[PDB]
Amino acid sequence: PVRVGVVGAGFMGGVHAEVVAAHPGARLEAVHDLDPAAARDLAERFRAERAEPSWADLLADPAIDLLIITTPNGLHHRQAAEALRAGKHVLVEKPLGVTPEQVAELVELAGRHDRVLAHGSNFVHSPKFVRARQLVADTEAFGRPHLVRVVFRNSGPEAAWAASKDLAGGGALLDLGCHAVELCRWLLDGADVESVSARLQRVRPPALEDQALLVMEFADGAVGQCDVSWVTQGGEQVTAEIIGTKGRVEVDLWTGMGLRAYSDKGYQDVWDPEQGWVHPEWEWIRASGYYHQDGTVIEAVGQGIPLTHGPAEALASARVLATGYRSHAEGRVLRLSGAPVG
Amino acid sequence: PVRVGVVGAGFMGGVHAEVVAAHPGARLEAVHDLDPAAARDLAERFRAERAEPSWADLLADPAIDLLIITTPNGLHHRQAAEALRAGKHVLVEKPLGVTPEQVAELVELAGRHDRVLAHGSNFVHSPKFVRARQLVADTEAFGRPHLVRVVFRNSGPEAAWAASKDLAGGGALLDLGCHAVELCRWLLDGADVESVSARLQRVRPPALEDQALLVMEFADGAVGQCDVSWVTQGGEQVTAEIIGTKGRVEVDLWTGMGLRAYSDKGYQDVWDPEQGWVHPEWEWIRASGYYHQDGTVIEAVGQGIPLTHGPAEALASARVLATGYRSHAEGRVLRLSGAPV
Amino acid sequence: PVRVGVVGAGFMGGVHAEVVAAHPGARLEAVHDLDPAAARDLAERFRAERAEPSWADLLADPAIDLLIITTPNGLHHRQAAEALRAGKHVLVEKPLGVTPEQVAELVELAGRHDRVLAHGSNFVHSPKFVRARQLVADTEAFGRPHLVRVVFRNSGPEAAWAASKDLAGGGALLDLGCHAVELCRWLLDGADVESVSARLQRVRPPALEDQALLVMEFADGAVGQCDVSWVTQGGEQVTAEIIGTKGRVEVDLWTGMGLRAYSDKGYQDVWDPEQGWVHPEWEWIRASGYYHQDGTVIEAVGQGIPLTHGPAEALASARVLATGYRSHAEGRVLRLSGAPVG
Amino acid sequence: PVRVGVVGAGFMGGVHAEVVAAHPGARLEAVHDLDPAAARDLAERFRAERAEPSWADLLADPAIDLLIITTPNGLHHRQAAEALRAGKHVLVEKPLGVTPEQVAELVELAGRHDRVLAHGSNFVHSPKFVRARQLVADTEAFGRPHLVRVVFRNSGPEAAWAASKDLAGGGALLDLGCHAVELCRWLLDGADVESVSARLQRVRPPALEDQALLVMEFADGAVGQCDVSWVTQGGEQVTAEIIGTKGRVEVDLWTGMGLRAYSDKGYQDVWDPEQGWVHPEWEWIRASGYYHQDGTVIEAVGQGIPLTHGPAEALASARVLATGYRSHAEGRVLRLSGAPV
Ligand SMILES: NC(=O)C1=CN([C@@H]2O[C@H](COP(=O)(O)OP(=O)(O)OC[C@H]3O[C@@H](n4cnc5c(N)ncnc54)[C@H](O)[C@@H]3O)[C@@H](O)[C@H]2O)C=CC1
Ligand SMILES: NC(=O)C1=CN([C@@H]2O[C@H](COP(=O)(O)OP(=O)(O)OC[C@H]3O[C@@H](n4cnc5c(N)ncnc54)[C@H](O)[C@@H]3O)[C@@H](O)[C@H]2O)C=CC1
Ligand SMILES: NC(=O)C1=CN([C@@H]2O[C@H](COP(=O)(O)OP(=O)(O)OC[C@H]3O[C@@H](n4cnc5c(N)ncnc54)[C@H](O)[C@@H]3O)[C@@H](O)[C@H]2O)C=CC1
Ligand SMILES: NC(=O)C1=CN([C@@H]2O[C@H](COP(=O)(O)OP(=O)(O)OC[C@H]3O[C@@H](n4cnc5c(N)ncnc54)[C@H](O)[C@@H]3O)[C@@H](O)[C@H]2O)C=CC1
Ligand SMILES: NC[C@H]1O[C@H](O[C@H]2[C@H](O)[C@@H](O[C@H]3O[C@H](CO)[C@@H](O)[C@H](O)[C@H]3O)[C@H](N)C[C@@H]2N)[C@H](O)[C@@H](O)[C@@H]1O
Ligand SMILES: NC[C@H]1O[C@H](O[C@H]2[C@H](O)[C@@H](O[C@H]3O[C@H](CO)[C@@H](O)[C@H](O)[C@H]3O)[C@H](N)C[C@@H]2N)[C@H](O)[C@@H](O)[C@@H]1O
Repeated sequence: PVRVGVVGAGFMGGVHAEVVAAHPGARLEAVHDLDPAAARDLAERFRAERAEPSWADLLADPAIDLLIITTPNGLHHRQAAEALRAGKHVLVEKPLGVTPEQVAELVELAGRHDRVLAHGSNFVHSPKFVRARQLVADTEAFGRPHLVRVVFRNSGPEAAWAASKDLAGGGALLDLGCHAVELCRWLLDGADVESVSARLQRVRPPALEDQALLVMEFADGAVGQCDVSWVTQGGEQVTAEIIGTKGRVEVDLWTGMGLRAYSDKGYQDVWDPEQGWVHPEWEWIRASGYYHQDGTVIEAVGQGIPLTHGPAEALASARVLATGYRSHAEGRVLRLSGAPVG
Repeated sequence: PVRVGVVGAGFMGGVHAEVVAAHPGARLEAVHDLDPAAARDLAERFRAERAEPSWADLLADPAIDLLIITTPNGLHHRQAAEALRAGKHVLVEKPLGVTPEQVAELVELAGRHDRVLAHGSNFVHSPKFVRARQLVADTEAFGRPHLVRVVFRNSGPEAAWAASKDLAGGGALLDLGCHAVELCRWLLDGADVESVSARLQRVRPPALEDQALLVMEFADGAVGQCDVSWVTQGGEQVTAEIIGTKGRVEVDLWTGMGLRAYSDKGYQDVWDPEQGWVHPEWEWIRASGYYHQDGTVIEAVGQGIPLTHGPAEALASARVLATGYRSHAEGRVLRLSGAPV
Repeated sequence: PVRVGVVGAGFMGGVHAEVVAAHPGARLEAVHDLDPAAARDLAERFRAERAEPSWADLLADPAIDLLIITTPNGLHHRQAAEALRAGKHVLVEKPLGVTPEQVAELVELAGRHDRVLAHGSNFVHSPKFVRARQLVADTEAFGRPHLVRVVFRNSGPEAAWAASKDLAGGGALLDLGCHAVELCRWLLDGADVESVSARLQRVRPPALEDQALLVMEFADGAVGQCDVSWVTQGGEQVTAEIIGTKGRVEVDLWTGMGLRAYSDKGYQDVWDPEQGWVHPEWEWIRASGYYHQDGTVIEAVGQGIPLTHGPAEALASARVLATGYRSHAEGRVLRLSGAPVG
Repeated sequence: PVRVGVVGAGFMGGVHAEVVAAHPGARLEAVHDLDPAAARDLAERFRAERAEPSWADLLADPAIDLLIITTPNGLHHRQAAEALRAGKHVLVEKPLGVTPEQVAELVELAGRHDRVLAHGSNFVHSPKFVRARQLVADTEAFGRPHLVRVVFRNSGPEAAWAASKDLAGGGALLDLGCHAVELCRWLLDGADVESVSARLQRVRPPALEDQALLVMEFADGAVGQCDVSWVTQGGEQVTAEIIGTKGRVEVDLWTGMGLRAYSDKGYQDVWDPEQGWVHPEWEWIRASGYYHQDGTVIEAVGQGIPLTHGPAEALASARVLATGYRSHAEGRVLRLSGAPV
């Protein structure tokens, strides 16, 4: 029975605490936050064994097998390292690190300490994204993939820390692009990136990028687009399309739930937009891949089943983003090494 | 740990076998079919303790707690009765019985032997339908519901038994209408039916009805339509809509998965239509309510949690359909008692 | 050059005045209203030769060839009769009459006076509805039609006269059902109705019906549903579906324009709903059939081209509705004669 | 009454012949093709005064006011120049020329002979695109536009000339991108392009580009994407999206007609895909802007109303594409001048 600690009792600590509490092979043992009242509230809401106010004590406790780190991006590296050095398995929310060297250091650490290190690429475990991938891999029907495009857009993160470079490590390219890049590479069966090209925008007034376009060229000829935004009103969008020589596949997460509703006022449990025509969500957590993700991690820890989607995939995506940031700066298409293609 | 037997190893025996194998609080203990090879196929597919070729032996086995009956409609009554008499809890695929009196007999019989009896109204446990019901029940936004329409259409059941009245008990109204009626009533929080009106069609050549429209009037003023069909090409359709004084809600099961795909050939695990633009399914079983339904039944048996959706609801729907059949015959709007309005 | 008079300078007088002013084979000659200022305003907005304040003078004027009657339903019969007796051709907005006998009287009148009588069934001239009909008539692909359903729903007519039985002649079944019935019969190539069954509701508090369902059985075996409503919020809906032994055809007028837009505030030229996700309209008048309709009528008058969709179709639909009203009262399925089927 | 000659009696000569025949202020006077039988087919189809087998005779005929040029891209320049020199007004299908200098030469040449020169940017006259532009321009609701994306994809041009560089002048970027670029600029009210960046692909075997992505940066901060493809099965796609600080607008031409149909066979007048679920078209020609475009040109010629969308816009787009081609070669983001950013 895998004894789990949640580190950061905010929004994603809550999502993970829910899926942990529901999983028969695990126990929600502890919740820790710098804000001890936020840890207590979440420990209560999901019936955790306890609130643990001390990081040091949490790490020394031999009753904890796995920590889930849901703190602000810029803390991920230090927290995960300390955790792995203390002997704990770790699931870290994306971004696993804020630079490829941060990520590489964690992977090497996890290997040295013989620990499972997993990162929070949940969409890659979304049942509807899994399906879409089988369809593209059905060569008879789809043929050879030549385009993949993944779009993540919303009206921007609300938490104050996501506005500072030291706490967030980057703007929209890092926050949403990490996911878009992973989904492109993974929809094409782990395709190798040969070049990266990107351009960033600052749409909101005075500074982190709040919208970006990043494009990858892959070994086989295919081209991937990642189009991400913190400045799109009207409801979060997560879509993908893949186009091959013979077929097409389209995926829609938030307006492909098969529910529509209309009201003047606004429905009680309905997000944003509030009023008028909306697309209410059912089982958003599962549809988004969190149950399957966390389940994989609980199994990897509980019985050394290797992860299907490892942290090496986080290194590859970190390299892509870092190169995207450079491509924007230099206004050219770059190899992952940083060299210009020409 | 609830020990489960599946009776009828065809399409729905397969669906229930999968959800049973996946449920931690249960064990797929046996599979039985008149065709012992089909039972063995399925027992293997889902790692059942055994294939049980003998109905008698299956019923006497004190290791089974619950049977799930996925045989042709006309057998449901006898099989469920024998099962309850043998001390087993029972989940019966819809229709629970072929007439209200068959259903009432089983409920009473389950009472006598102190057994859980459940019926396979899966859509009422569909996470997306549960959500749609909360939105309708959100009075400030939805206002008062005044219309509900549920549409079930497909190109018709392929099995030969579903073409015979003796084995099927009825045509599309009984087959698909039972679901549509339960969803209308349940979307409106168990609304009381005041009248029923229906017309049936025979579209494909010489005979059971192929297509039907059934309309309920409810106590509060709302009207429910159930529009069902065995003669609709182009992919199964399961949709609902609810309209209130202030809102609307629309529910779409099979073309509201957020996946589209195109090919000339046809994709390996994609149903019907085969070719051209299709809407592939993800997690169809869960989306359709089977995991939550069976879960409820496993919990009712395992730890005496009462069912949220009991077999009395199958009685209410059976009465509705029976009155719909009579409405069609007499060409008039009837009370459940059978009297004309 | 067909010289046209518009009678009733309200909403539909405005729609018709627009299409008349645009048509090269016609001239918007006069506009008449009991409210002479409403006639003047419309005469100006569309450059009519004049505002004609006198009905009698309008009818005696030998310079007018065709009157378009866009007054309240309950005036249609008397106005159209007087017009035809005076020697004028007439297009009457639906409902052409409020009972089958009103309609029959007008048809007989039009024949006696050798005049074109047309009624305002515009959807039957909607280019997208025309297409849908060819697809159903493509027997190879569609097979034999066995179901047709037409849905008209909105939040109800705003004009005061539509709330009185004397001025409106009926509630939603008459107002919206007339159109739904015509589209069902016409989508199936003028199919003969054998039985009618209907039920009406009064949803709004205290009285005319504000929602209805009417079902027709046709000669060939097919069944038609007309589902109409004055109590559906969230935007007007006009849809149809047809299902055959081999095929299906679906038509959507107001959410099948291929435009979507989102705003918090509301866009300047956008209807209802105002805010949030909307489906703005482009060329709604043409998409709805009014240009083609009126064009047919202008040609029938201008050069005795017979109407493709005649007033006999209004008699057939009037009979259907009248029988629907009776079916509701008696709670049974009736033949057009009024007899019960049994 | 504007007397019109159509030059090139293939697919677009057919489209323009239909809108010309239907326009009251014009007459379809002649149709000319290298294939005199194709010219005659079309002259008959649309009741043209005559089939004119001779280019020279067509140009000398003082009865023609306007020629519409619907020949292969590489001929546009020579044909339009000869036509303007012969005193005729000219509407040239896109691309107006194959290089910015070809386009600039024609504009200047039209000026010299005091002639209307128009190019076939039809989507910019599409009633639905015109509407989408008003919504974006509605500042209180939309706020400031910061993204525009236009997508044009199909399974590729079938004619052999469109596979040759000499006859086509370029691959998918020139063919489909010209439209996508004009729509981005025009949706943002004639926005000034500050930079261009593009990458091209060759998807189908050995060669002109099959698929491309071109991205503009605009003066105000907004970014435009043009995503074009000859290698997309499953039906032509023409869509756009615009996103502002407060709103979004989405435009869909071919799957936003409000018609769906299913058959196994295929419906008589339905394009591609043939079978299964399709989106049949109604009034495609009007929806695509051809009636309004040609109307504008007929009015410009007939009664000296200036064009709303002039050939200078074809120069701006030609510069963009030429810089996109260079961007792809050099693998960097370029100013229109050709300089790197
Ligand atoms: N996969 C996905 O879809 C999503 C991932 N995320 C990621 O999840 C992570 C957390 O996101 P949320 O929206 O922020 O939560 P958040 O802002 O709601 O809360 C973070 C919590 O961490 C606590 N905290 C801050 N620093 C701490 C420290 N050094 N030690 C212990 N506790 C600390 C705060 O008091 C707060 O309770 C982020 O890294 C973000 O990238 C966020 C949303 C969705
Ligand atoms: N909830 C839902 O959505 C659906 C429910 N159903 C229902 O499920 C039930 C089974 O339908 P399907 O699985 O489609 O049928 P099926 O034809 O796929 O299989 C029925 C099986 O029962 C076997 N059988 C026949 N007589 C038997 C006997 N005396 N004892 C044991 N087995 C016998 C047959 O050999 C066959 O394998 C029906 O009552 C039907 O109404 C069917 C489809 C969908
Ligand atoms: N085909 C279609 O889609 C539609 C048809 N309609 C129909 O069009 C007709 C008119 O509808 P609108 O919404 O009402 O216009 P409305 O209410 O806006 O105006 C009617 C006009 O008639 C004038 N008027 C009333 N009685 C008159 C009389 N005896 N003589 C001269 N003028 C008179 C009024 O002052 C007013 O200006 C109705 O019959 C309705 O059924 C209405 C909307 C859409
Ligand atoms: N606006 C739009 O949406 C579209 C525009 N186009 C454009 O329209 C133009 C024509 O394309 P399509 O009609 O698809 O071509 P097509 O291949 O259908 O026909 C072109 C015709 O020109 C004829 N021709 C060849 N050389 C000639 C000459 N020297 N003199 C006279 N005629 C000659 C050919 O025989 C052929 O009939 C192209 O410039 C293309 O870029 C094409 C498709 C869509
Ligand atoms: N206004 C709608 C929602 O906006 C925030 O939450 C969304 C999350 O932000 C969203 O995640 C995306 O957005 C976050 C902010 O950009 C990213 O840090 C994250 O990587 C991405 O998947 C989840 N998949 C869906 C959540 N509902 C907000 O935190 C929620 O409380 C709220 O329900
Ligand atoms: N709130 C949206 C609209 O509601 C009314 O107008 C609609 C009209 O009412 C609508 O017609 C339907 O509704 C009318 C009212 O029920 C019926 O009398 C008519 O037979 C039917 O086609 C038109 N086809 C489309 C019009 N936009 C209203 O008159 C308009 O000014 C307004 O644009």
